[PDB]
Amino acid sequence: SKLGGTPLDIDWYTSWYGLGMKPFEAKVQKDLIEPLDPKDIEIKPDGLIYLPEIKYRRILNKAFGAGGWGLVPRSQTIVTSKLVTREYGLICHGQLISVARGEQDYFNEAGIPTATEGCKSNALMRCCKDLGVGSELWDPVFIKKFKVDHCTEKFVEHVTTKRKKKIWLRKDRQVEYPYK
Amino acid sequence: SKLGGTPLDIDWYTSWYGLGMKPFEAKVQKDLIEPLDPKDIEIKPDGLIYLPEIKYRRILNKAFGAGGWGLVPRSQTIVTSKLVTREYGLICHGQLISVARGEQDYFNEAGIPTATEGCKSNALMRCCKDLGVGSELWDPVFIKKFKVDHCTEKFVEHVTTKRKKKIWLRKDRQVEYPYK
Amino acid sequence: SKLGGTPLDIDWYTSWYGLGMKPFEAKVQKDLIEPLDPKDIEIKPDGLIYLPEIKYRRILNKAFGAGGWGLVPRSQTIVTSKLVTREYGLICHGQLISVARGEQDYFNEAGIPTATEGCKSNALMRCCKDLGVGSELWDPVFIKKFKVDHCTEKFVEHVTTKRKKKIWLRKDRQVEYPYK
Amino acid sequence: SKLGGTPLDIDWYTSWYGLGMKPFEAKVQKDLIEPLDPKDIEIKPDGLIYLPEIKYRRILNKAFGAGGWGLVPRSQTIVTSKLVTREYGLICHGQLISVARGEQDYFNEAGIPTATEGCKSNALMRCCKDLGVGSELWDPVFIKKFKVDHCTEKFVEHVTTKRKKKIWLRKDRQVEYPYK
Amino acid sequence: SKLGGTPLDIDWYTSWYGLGMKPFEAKVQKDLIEPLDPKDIEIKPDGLIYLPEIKYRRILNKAFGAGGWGLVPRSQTIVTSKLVTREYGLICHGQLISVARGEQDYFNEAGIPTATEGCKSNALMRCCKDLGVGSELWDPVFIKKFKVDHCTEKFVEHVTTKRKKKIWLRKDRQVEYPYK
Amino acid sequence: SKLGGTPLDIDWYTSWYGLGMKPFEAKVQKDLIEPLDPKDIEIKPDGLIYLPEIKYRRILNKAFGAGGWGLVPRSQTIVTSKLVTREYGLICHGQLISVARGEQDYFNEAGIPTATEGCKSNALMRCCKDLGVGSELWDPVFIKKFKVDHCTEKFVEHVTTKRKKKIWLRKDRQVEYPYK
Repeated sequence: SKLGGTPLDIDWYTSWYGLGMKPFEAKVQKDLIEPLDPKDIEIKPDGLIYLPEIKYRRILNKAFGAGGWGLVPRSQTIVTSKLVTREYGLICHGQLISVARGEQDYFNEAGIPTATEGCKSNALMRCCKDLGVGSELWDPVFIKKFKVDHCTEKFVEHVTTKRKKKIWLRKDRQVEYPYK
Repeated sequence: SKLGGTPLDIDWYTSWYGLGMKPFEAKVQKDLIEPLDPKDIEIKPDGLIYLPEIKYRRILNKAFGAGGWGLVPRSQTIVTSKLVTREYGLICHGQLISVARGEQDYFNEAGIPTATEGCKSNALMRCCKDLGVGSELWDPVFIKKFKVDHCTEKFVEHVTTKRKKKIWLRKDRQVEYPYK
Repeated sequence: SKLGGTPLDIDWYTSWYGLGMKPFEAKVQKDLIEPLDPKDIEIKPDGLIYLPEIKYRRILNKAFGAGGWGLVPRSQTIVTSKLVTREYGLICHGQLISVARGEQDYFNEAGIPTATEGCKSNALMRCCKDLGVGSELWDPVFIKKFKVDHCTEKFVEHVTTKRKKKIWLRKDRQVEYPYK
Repeated sequence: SKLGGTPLDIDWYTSWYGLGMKPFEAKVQKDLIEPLDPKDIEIKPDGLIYLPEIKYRRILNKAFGAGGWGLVPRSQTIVTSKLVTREYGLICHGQLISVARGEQDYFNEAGIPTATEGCKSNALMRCCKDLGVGSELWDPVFIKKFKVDHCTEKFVEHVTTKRKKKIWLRKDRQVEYPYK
Repeated sequence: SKLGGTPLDIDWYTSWYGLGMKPFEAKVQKDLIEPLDPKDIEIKPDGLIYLPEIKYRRILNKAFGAGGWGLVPRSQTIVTSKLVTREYGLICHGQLISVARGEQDYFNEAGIPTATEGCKSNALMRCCKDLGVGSELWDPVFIKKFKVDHCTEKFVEHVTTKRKKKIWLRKDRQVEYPYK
Repeated sequence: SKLGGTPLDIDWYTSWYGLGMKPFEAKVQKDLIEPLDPKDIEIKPDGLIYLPEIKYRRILNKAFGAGGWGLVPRSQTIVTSKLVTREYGLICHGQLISVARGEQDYFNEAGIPTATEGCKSNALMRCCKDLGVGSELWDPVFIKKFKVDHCTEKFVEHVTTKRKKKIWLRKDRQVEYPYK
């Protein structure tokens, strides 16, 4: 309520069926913890590394198969004055695993329809933490090593205010526009 | 009520099924008490050692398997003026184990959506105390020995107020920014 | 009501099932009364010896196994102006044993979320009295002997008021900060 | 009501099941009346001998086994302006034996949470009278003989008022602080 | 109502089951009427002989066994301005025998919690009259003979008013304090 | 109502089951009419002979056995300004026999709790009249003969008013205090 925002077989909207009920079979366990490739790990200019969410979708499709998993809304979409959030639960093999809250930033009104799906992706990115997918992105050892061998730190001219900000970028990518 | 905050098969939201019902089988007991490696134990600058929560998730996945455990909300998310908390219960093998209260600190409004998941991690970190995972982090002998052989104590320039604060840091990591 | 505070299969919240129903099997009786090691018994600076609660959790895990026991809330969390308390019951092998009241001290508002779990630990520490775990900590003979052979009494400079207070400390530990 | 205080399978809170129903088997009768050792009987400075309640718990665990007995609340906790009391019933082998009223003294508000468990111990100490445990503590012959051969009577400087009070103490223990 | 006081399987609180239903077996009859030893019969300074209630508990445990008997409340505890009383019924072998009213004297408010159990003992002392336990204490022949061969009559200095009162005391005990 | 007082399987409080239903077996008839010994018959100073009620309890225990009989309340305890009375029924072998009204004299308020049991004894003394126990105490021939051969008549100094009253006393007992 304190948030400055307003709402916009198995009843998966409210059911808790299968939560931590039985583990999955072997090869699902093997390919859910497959080590992440270094080349497809990106990083914000502010210095935070991440993995594209399409790669999470690809990993989930490889582990469970198409149609073997899905995302279900768990609460009404709450739109704050500067961001949009929603609760999403991850279902795999007819079995609930986790529920997370996804967020997305919008800067104009015409942008809420586009943003309200991005937060969904965010929620999935969060729910996969339960599955162990992309664990190395949250390991400080991996973050430090990756930032010291596969990323560089360069000044850039932030175009909106004509400032010089020291940003992080991969050694093969180029600068993109919130900056230069 | 005194807190300066406001709310934001088996009905796991309120059910107490399986609480302390039967113990788990042998190898779960063995790998739940696997001694923690010294290199992946971090420490605040204020002098409190801890383990990253992703390592708790990894240990839980190794012991129970993916999909064999989960976290369930137990109460409405109570957001105080300077922090966000929520009650979370840990379910493993279709059997409730413990319920804890997780907390997270936020400094801006746009930060409640991000913080409300961090406290979840905190809750898991707390619930694992029942399983015996990471017991050595709460043993004063281990804390003292680890701080005297695998951590050093150095002055740092706290950038916000240009002060010199004596902080704790590991012997291989570098200083990160709430400070220098 | 006189307390200056406000509230914040088997329904274990109110059920009394199994209370003193049948005793446990032999090796549980043997390892529940295993003599406590002298080296891991700590003591306040004020002169009261105790055992870390993580060691109680370890003993309970050794006796009953992971998932074989748990703590259940028994009443609403009552937060007094300077402390937080709650009633907790101990369940082992699907059988209630005892219910105790745990307390914890907090000095700031942001500290109630952290304190409300500590009291839980306290409650467990109390409930284990029924199991006979850590009996020697309440034996005056053991207290006196331990304080005369494994603890020393030294002046310390209490930093807040620059006073000299005679405090108790183990013969190998060092002084920690509420004092020097 | 005249007390200057305020409230703070089988429904054991109100049930009377098993009260005086059948006696226990032989070795329970033997070890419930095991003569108490003289060395572990303490005495107040005012001249009243007693046994530590942890020894009552140890005797109950030896006679019935861990989990074979318990204490159940029988009434709401009534807190008087200078003390806290509650009714507690003792259950052994799924069979009610007795109900007593336990009391505890508190001198500050922050002390009710700590005191409300001590009275519980008191209640147990009282309920064991039905089992015959510690009968010699209520035998005037035993009290007189123990006070004339295993206790001495010495002046002590009561620190609060700098008075000299003649107190009772065992021949091997030392003076503790409500006094010197 | 005229009393200057206020209230503070089988429903034994109100049931009359087994009252005078069948007699007990032989050895119970033998050991319930076992002649009382002369040495453990005490006497008030005012000249009234009695037996300690712990000896009644011991006799009941010897006759019926631990857990074979109990005391049940029969009415609300009525506290008069200078005393506390309550009705208690004695149950043995799942069979009600008698109900009596026990009384206890208190001189301060903090003393009602302690006194409300003493009256219970009194009630038991009274109920045993039905069983024939301690009959000789109510035989004027036994009282007279015991007072003329095993008790003496001596002046004592009653300390509160510095008076000389002629009191009764056993030939081996010493004077206790309501007096000297 | 005219009395200047106020109230203070088989529902034996109101049931009339077994009243005069079948007689008892032979040896009960023999030992219920066993002639009373002359030495244990006492007498008031006013000239009325009686038998101690403990002897009635002993006779009832000898005839029916412990647990084979009991006393049940039949009405609320009516306390008059100078005495206390209550109705009591006698049950033997699960069979009601008679209901009588017992009385007791009290001289102070603190004495109602003690007196309210004495009247019970009185009631039993009365109910035994139905069984024929102590018939000779109500035979004028026995009273006259006993008073002329086993009792004497002597002046005594009644201490309260320093009067000389001619009282009855046995030939071996001594004077007791309502008098000298």
